[PDB]
Amino acid sequence: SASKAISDISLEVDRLGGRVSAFEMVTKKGGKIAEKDLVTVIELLMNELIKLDAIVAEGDVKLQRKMQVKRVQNYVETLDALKVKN
Ligand SMILES: [Cl-]
Repeated sequence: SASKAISDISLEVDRLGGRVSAFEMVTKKGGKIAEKDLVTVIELLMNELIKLDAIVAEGDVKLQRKMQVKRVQNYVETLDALKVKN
């Protein structure tokens, strides 16, 4: 069930996105993020990217898969930018 299996990865991406948001706030408020934590989250996101680089769908479901892929790419992009700065 494509649509379902993606909405599932989507739930994990929601949670990982929350961690990204937490890292951003810490940084915004003058705090420091452990490099170890940045790598942990980036790598959990890459695992979701791998899971989504294998879900076959058609029609609007294919669009949902690409949207989740875009979400992950954006978060990794945000995390890479933070790592430079942490
Ligand atoms: Cl697809």
